[PDB]
Amino acid sequence: MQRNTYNKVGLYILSLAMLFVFIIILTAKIPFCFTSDCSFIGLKKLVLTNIVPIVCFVFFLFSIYFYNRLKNITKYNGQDSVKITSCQSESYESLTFLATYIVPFMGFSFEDMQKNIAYLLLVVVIGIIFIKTDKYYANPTLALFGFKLYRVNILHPGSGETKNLIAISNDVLKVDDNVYYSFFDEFVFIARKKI
Amino acid sequence: MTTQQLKEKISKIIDNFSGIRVVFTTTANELKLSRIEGSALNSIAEGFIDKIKEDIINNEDLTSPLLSNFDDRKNALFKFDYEQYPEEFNKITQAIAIPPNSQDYYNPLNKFTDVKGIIILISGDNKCLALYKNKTNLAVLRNSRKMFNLVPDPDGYLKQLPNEILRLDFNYDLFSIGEDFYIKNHKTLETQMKFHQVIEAQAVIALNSLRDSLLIEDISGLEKSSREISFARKLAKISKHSPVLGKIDTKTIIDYVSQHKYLSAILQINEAGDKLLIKTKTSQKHFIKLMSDDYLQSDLTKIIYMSIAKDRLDE
Amino acid sequence: MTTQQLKEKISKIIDNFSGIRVVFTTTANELKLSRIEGSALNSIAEGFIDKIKEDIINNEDLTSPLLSNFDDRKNALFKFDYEQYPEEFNKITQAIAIPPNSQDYYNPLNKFTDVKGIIILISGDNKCLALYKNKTNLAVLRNSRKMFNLVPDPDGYLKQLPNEILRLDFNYDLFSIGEDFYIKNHKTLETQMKFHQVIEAQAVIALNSLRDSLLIEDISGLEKSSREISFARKLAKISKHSPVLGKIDTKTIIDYVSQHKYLSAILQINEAGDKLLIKTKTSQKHFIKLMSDDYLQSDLTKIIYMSIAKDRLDE
Repeated sequence: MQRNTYNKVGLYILSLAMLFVFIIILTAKIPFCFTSDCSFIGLKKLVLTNIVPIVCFVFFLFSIYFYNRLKNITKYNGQDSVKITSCQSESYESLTFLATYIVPFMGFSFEDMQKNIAYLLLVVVIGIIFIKTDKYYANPTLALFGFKLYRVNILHPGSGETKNLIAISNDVLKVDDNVYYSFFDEFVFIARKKI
Repeated sequence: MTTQQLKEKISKIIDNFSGIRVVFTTTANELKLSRIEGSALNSIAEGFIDKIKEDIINNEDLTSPLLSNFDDRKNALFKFDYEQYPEEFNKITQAIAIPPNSQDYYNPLNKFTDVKGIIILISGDNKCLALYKNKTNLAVLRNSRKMFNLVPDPDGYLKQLPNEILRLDFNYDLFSIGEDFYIKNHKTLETQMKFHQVIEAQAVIALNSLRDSLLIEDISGLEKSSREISFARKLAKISKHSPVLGKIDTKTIIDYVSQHKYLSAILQINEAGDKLLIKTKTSQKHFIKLMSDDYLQSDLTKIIYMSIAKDRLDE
Repeated sequence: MTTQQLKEKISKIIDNFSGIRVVFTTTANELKLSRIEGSALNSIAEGFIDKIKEDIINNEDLTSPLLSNFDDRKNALFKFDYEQYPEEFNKITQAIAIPPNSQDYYNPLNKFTDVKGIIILISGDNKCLALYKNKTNLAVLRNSRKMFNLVPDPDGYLKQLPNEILRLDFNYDLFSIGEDFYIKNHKTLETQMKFHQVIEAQAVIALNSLRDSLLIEDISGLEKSSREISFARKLAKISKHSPVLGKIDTKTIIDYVSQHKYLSAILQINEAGDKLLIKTKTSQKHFIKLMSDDYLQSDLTKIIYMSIAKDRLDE
């Protein structure tokens, strides 16, 4: 509990950045008029008519902060290599996170606030089940930024081999393609492909 | 008996270098991995590779005798041939086989007071060599002064500010390759990890063998001198590799101290001509050095020398 | 100058300790007195007299030969005997004569980059014992990153904060009392004092003496081997303290090589039998250790030994 749960919640909040961008694009009632009589209505009613873009904006900065922490987990260590024995690509497990969990949110109508409370409860419930679901490495935001999620079986030079690890990486991997680890949990590590 | 095996192993380790990991050992005898910054870890890897190149790879005068054959020579890695492994060696061999997905990372809120030794796991070509170091109480590194009121502070007030920074120098005290241990600094053995009990037991066995050999008359001065570990180590080397104790008789030893130029002056014979009169500390250390065959004579020049360090050839 | 006299001098210095001061030599070769504070002076002085007592006073196995009789042995302070004094020797002999009211102070804005030598001046028995050490490549210390705002972060990394703060560890390179110098760290003698030109000059002098001895057909392997300082220190030892060069004729060394059990196999003799063939580095180091009078045979068990460290008893 706590720290491992907080790391997985951070990965989940990173997984939802494209949803917050889509909601901000979708239901922002910004008066985008270049006309001369389009004066400022005022900051108060501009805030009150754009409540869910403001909330999704705050959640977007939270996703940016958790991406910063995921880069901080690879800043410090990561000067040791392993050998890969069985590489199988699993980037599509990222994309099924999109088209089933982020795509049907935009079909909803974010007008009445009771429906928005229902959709926020749906986000919270999907998050609670998604922490312990063993497929928490699924990511639209990470797979957007060049990262590929592979299922590897690394082999250490001195300790031995470990089975069923998940490698987030920047370049393509294969068998005998030595990488540097920056282990996040006991399941997910960031590879770097020592040439 | 040679050094070419370790030289080839270290050539394969360094020339096919893969990675480095820093593992702290703790006073409660468990291992915690560390959180070294990557650029500083690259500097540490480069410096340790350079030191192990300047001491093993580029070195030509490197000899690897046995730890039981302790002599006072430099550039010598002592092979651990003793039958008992201490606790930190078992912890090193545990630290080699730590799986890489382990999550028992060290807590820097402990302020580096519980860490006893630093293990460095330099890896290359599917093998892992483990260097070891002792945190030498910060070796009291003084620091400069950055006074709060201004950034350059042109006033010399240099004091050690934090008292909790880790030293981590570039001198290693012992290391392990494969299933073998090599030892550089024996003060780390004696003081930190308490190796002197086995040496004192071997000195006790040496005193028992010296009583049974009936070469000395009074052994109480030697039993008093056996308390010092600097004497107990050479009594242990007498107990293991004395080439004249038990293989040749006592009478030729009495003759050899009789008609010697130096040894007749200090190492005295008794009135019965069968036991030696060795009471003083100079006579004691001369007795010890004669057991190690250090009064050693030339052939081309025919000059007797005091051989502090010697070996039985076979290169 | 014997070892016991130096031990008595150091004991009289330590038992009558009076004062302590720290001097810096920079890259522009001037002596600047630092501003190190009194409690830190007490701590550094206590640790340094502890190091001296463990290195000289409580060390019961000290020998003090000259650097021209150099060999790789531990626990020994090699007394300087060469005629040519380096510039830092002149700097430290000026440093022991620095008055206590000198105003040549250290500017703390230099960022500790110009300073290349540290001087510890201990005082006892109206004597000033000088310890000279250098500055290494900072021997980097590590700080846990307490930089969120002020004081939290039990997850941060260890990274090098200062990159300019000097260390002043508990180690010395050389120490001098009176007009007597002793060197413990010869590596910083060879590389930082630029002493390797003098050792190379002694090496080519010994090579010319080898050509005068009419013993070697071709010194080309010895010529390309003398560029490394490891062969050059033994070449200087051959130039000064070898009892074979200039004393024993060529035919006697050839005959003793011929009937030797190990030297005849490696150090082969030519077709005419007038010189000795030497081409490989194994034969090179074997000729070096043969001319240095180290293949020495036991007078008791008749075992030949390779003496890495030897001392003359009659002198």
